[PDB]
Amino acid sequence: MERKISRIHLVSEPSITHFLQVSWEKTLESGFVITLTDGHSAWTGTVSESEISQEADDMAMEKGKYVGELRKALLSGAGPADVYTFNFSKESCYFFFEKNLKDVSFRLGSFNLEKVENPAEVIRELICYCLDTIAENQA
Amino acid sequence: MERKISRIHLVSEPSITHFLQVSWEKTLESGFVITLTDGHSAWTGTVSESEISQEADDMAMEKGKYVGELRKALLSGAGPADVYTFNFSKESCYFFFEKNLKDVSFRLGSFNLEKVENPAEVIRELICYCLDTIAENQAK
Amino acid sequence: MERKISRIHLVSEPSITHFLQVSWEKTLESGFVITLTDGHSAWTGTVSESEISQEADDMAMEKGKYVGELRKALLSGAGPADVYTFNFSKESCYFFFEKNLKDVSFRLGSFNLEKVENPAEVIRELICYCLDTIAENQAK
Amino acid sequence: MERKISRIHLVSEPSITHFLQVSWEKTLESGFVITLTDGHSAWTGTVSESEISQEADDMAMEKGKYVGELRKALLSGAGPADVYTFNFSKESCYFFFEKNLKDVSFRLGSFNLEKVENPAEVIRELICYCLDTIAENQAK
Amino acid sequence: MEELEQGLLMQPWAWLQLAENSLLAKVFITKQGYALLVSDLQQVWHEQVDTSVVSQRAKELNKRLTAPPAAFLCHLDNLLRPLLEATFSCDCVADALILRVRSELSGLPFYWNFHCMLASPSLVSQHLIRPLMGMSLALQCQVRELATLLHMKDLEIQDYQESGATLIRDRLKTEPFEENSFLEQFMIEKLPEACSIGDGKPFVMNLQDLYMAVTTQ
Amino acid sequence: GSMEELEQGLLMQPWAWLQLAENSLLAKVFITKQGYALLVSDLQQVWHEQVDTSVVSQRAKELNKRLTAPPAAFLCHLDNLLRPLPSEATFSCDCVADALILRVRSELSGLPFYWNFHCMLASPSLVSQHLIRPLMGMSLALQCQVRELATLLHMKDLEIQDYQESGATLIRDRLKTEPFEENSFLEQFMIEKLPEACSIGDGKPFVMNLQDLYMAVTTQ
Amino acid sequence: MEELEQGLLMQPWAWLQLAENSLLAKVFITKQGYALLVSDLQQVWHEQVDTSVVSQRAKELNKRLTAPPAAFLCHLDNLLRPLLKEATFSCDCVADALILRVRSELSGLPFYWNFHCMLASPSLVSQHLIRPLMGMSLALQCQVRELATLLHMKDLEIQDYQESGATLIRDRLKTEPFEENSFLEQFMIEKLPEACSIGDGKPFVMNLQDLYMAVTTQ
Amino acid sequence: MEELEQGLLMQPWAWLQLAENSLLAKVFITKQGYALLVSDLQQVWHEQVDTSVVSQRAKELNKRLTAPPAAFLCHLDNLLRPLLKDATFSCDCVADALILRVRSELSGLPFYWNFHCMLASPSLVSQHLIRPLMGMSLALQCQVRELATLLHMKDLEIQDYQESGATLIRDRLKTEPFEENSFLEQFMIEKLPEACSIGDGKPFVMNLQDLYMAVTTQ
Repeated sequence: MERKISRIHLVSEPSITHFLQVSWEKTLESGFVITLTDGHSAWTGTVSESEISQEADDMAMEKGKYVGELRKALLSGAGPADVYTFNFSKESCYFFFEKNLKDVSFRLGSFNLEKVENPAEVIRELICYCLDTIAENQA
Repeated sequence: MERKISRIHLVSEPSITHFLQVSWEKTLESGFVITLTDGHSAWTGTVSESEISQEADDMAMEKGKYVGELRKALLSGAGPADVYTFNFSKESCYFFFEKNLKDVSFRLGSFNLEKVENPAEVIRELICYCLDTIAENQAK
Repeated sequence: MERKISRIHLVSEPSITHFLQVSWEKTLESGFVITLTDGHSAWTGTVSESEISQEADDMAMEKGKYVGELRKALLSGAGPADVYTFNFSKESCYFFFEKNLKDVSFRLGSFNLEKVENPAEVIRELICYCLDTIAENQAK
Repeated sequence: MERKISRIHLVSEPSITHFLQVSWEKTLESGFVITLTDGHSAWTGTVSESEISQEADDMAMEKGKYVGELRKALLSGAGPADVYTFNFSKESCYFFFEKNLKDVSFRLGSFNLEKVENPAEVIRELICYCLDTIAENQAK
Repeated sequence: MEELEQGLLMQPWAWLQLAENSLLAKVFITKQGYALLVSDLQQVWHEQVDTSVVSQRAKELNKRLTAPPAAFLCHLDNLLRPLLEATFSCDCVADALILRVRSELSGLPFYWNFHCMLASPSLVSQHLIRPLMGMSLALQCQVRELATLLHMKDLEIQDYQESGATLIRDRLKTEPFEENSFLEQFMIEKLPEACSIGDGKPFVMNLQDLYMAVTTQ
Repeated sequence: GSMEELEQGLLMQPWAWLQLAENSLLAKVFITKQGYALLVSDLQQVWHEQVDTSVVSQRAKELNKRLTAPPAAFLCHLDNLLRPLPSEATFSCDCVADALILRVRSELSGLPFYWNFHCMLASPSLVSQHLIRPLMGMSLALQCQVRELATLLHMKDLEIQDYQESGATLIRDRLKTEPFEENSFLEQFMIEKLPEACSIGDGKPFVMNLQDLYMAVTTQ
Repeated sequence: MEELEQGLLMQPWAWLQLAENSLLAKVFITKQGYALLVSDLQQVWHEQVDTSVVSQRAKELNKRLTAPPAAFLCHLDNLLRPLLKEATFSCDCVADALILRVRSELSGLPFYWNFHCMLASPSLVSQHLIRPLMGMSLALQCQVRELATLLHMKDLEIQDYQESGATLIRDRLKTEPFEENSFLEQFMIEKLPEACSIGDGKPFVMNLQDLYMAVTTQ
Repeated sequence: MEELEQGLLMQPWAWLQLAENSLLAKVFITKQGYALLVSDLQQVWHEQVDTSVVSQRAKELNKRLTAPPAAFLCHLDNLLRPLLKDATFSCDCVADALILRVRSELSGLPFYWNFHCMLASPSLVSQHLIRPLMGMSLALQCQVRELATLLHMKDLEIQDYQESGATLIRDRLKTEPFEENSFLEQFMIEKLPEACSIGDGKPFVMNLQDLYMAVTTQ
């Protein structure tokens, strides 16, 4: 089982720097699960392989074009260029991320994030993940 | 400045493995800022070199061996033999640290804490921190 | 060698005026020999420096204050005030010289005296000493 | 009251140095009291003025010459030359002080003493007078 | 004997010092014996006594000596009358406090070893607490009479600065006395210091008249 | 939980007046789910007891057949009781040796509620911590305050004295107060006010006037 | 409890030192409490303790060290053991009681205990202290006795070699006939002065403990 | 007075007879007062006294007479040889006080007296009872040492014979060679059980009390 993490600036709160954890299996596109926290509360959603083939047909690029896309826009492997703006509303739970790469906007991303209950056990799960990780990586 | 952290198990809640950050200046002895959290809420406190050397006398040890204990204990650099147990009461903002091994249950320390107003704020703080590190530990 | 003598009142025979000779080396503290005689018989004893500092420590006075008091008690070098009082049992040798002052009786020392076998010789001795003493003293 | 003391070498005990004290009022011939001591026991005798004139006749010397001879004999005012020797018998009590000079036994002044009751008292007396004396002659 | 206790309560407290430690105590002495009360502010110690033992331990140590006890108690009565002066040392073992007093007394040495037991509770009451409590409440009552007095003068110049229609030089124009705000300002600025035990010195210096007056009360 | 943890607070806890058949003691109490800390007295001797969960469960099941239950619960129950400051309440107390036994009985859903409290004499150290030190401290502080009041009073004095030597007069001829005198105040107070005021009694004139100060001196 | 006292009567005497004052004693430890009997030659002290006071006092020198009772005596007993058969000691005394001062470590940490003894019971100074000693003395008299008779027997033998057999010896190993009274005297003049010398109770322990128990258990 | 204590120490102990018990003791008398130390093998009592009381109590129990001190003391002096002079003796135990009553007849004319005893100070039991006893033990040890070495010396003479021969005379009369250990072990089996006879101190007093006399003045 695989995963990664990083920060982003929501447009709704360019104040609070929210956080993102994306877990998969082998390749990003074997399907994946996503989680977005503010520190206090925590949200999360599912994403099949089916809905990604469908987003790649709904945009009009290859399955492998769109892929590199979320490879960067999301897993903090964006470019120098590549200017992303992310968008969530907790009255929505709907999360959608607006790629941007010139005036102005485009989009790309959009799926149902439902709100976990125990922000807490998450926040701790994450933190342990970074523990064992930072140690494993000074090893 | 300096920072290090650890994962504990307060004995009021063995299910919810809590977490402990210590931040000092040059050497822990200089005095330190400690903070303990569960995920939802966050608790903070100060322990100036004043009360460090103070307690170090109270326990009739070398002001050192003491701090060595606050190194195996409050910097998870614990020797795999000594067993420590922390405790806190949320209704009694006092955090007391018992050094342990072959109960009895000797002792070691204890100071009052508190709750900051933005447990979140802090949380985000440290998340940032460790990001910055493991990152500048995969560049290094 | 040196010497000095004085008259006393044994508190056993307050009518018969007994007499006390004391002879030493340099300072009275360098050890000394003592003599007490009534005219018929004669007693003598030896008190080394060892027991001067010994009794001086026993009382807890300095070696130099104890020597002062023993230069006011056994050398008739007593001021116009202090009321020393000596005590001797001609049966138990133990001559203890006590001080008395202001309703309180204490003491100051105590020694074991022998019984010389020739009181006469000793007497003719002291006497001769006195003779040469007033001859040479009217020679000055 | 008047007095004076000296030492003589008894002929029966040339090792033991005996002692002689003579007391009187004004002139030695006025009549005098004599006391001889060996240290333990004592002897006391009188010599009245009529036995002074008397013996002064028996010999045939003038009362002024004989008087010179006893003021040189029994008062240690002996010229460097004249050699007096004294004799006593604790058996007879007959004490004769004789003068010796040029290989002939001359003689002179005789008298009878007696062993007294309180030799101790006598000795204490002498020692006291000698104390008062030397004291008086350092005060002078 | 019993009177020793009466006079004992009749006496205020004072400060001392012996080999770094510095005790507090009260004492009473007549010719029979004495009554003593020493403490280091955690546990109190106490020894009452007569003639028998003052002569006994007035013996042990000080051998040579021989005297009537009423002389001893008088001696130390002079020593401690004006330490409140030779020297002292303090030993601590068991429930007890041994108090070593060293002094001359006209030449010859002489010193004593107070055998102190752990003070009787009832005593801790009679001497320590009740009296203290009383002092406290009294002081409070002084605070109230002073409150009403202050407000009274406030009434006088509140009749000079309105009803008289006059003004001031404003160099001595004081503030309307608020008891409450005064209580908080004092219990934030002045309280952290005004209630300083330390060694028991700020007590014997500022409150022996109140105490003495309240324990005879 | 280093037990004592209790104690502590206990202090930042203040006294308070009770009532019984033959006596009416004073005390202070501290209750967390661990155990409890207790300090009583009748103005002659001091008593004390700190108890851990275990004994609570035991002794508690002993005295109480009617019910049974968990440790925590019990302790909670006890903190239910203000001290009028008006509800149920049945108290008694009996003294044996020097470890007085305090008998309690109250409702709690028509199943009343009994208890055997176990107080020994309070170690010296403690009767110094809760009792002596804070008291003496009080004395000192109160002295100080009397001082600040002397200075404020003399300030008012200087104001009215620059008012009455320079052109101002009274409207109500009666608000004319007296200059000021500290010595005379202390004396008139020490013959006309001291014999009351300073009255022990039932510890009542204490917990009703000087509590705030006590606590302020026990926390600092 | 009882058993404690029992075991105590078994344990012999040894040497110590603290603040230089050197005391001696006997101690018995099992879970539940200890038996202690100290002495500074010229005064006997004693303290019996059960669990209760172990627990109570033990957390008053250590206002935070909350421990099981029966564990204290485990440690204590353990250090006393290496010493007699890592620490710091002191001793003080006043009035009627001896306060013993145990200021040691456990492991890296500090531990502090105070022994509150009081002048030892008369009957104890009887059972532990004297009766046993008097026994040692009588018995020793027995030993000098039998050694005496045997010395005389060997004497009869050598005097049967040196008169009846009419033979001679090298004269370098020629001993003088044994005179028990001349012995006793010459020894009570030449050797007596310090053979008995108590010292710090040290000459006693090393030398005569074997017998002390050879009589105190009997 | 005081120096009586001195003399007391110098005096040895001995055995007496009574109705309930029978005690040991030592005592010293002058024309000033007395010093006394008794004990029943469990606890020790002691009393020192001057003229005043001698006279007062003396008159009290003796409605009959009226003497001075001196004589009095002197008469108690006439406790003739510990046993057995020819005097009746009675003993009572109450409080920390042993009362000891006595009846005798100076000139076919009855006398009545009684001793008031308290329990003996520890320090005292150390001076008279303990230290000297221990000393006796050590010394006695040394004695056994010199006796062992003498034994082996004799053994070296007779062993200067044995190898170069001679043959002896009354074949049997030769004693076995000396072993120091194989004696102490057959002594602490055969002879030790009774060698340390506490009994009533009556065994102590003789040999052991004399050796004691040897000890105390030291």
